[PDB]
Amino acid sequence: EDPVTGPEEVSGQEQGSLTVQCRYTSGWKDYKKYWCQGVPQRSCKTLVETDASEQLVKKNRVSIRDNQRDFIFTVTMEDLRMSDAGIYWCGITKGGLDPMFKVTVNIGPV
Repeated sequence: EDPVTGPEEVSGQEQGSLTVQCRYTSGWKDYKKYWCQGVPQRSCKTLVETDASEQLVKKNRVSIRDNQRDFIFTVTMEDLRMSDAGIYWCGITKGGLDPMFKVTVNIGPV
């Protein structure tokens, strides 16, 4: 299958939170995983990235935890703002073109 896959879209509410599950194939177990934002795709802004271990990492309001048993890294976006809406990417860091999957984030008020 595809190196990395996730939901096509995910929704959340202001001040609430949302979680994204980025599924990857076994071979990418020991690669750093990341959550990227914006376009162009290959110029996206990295919001958080792991160190290739299962240790949870957090930067600002985003968290990332890689489960190397089920091969899925979970991204959590908290204290959601309407401005958080947009295009994001599940990604796996490697020399060259990284495996990436586009995830559209929708945010609703109140």
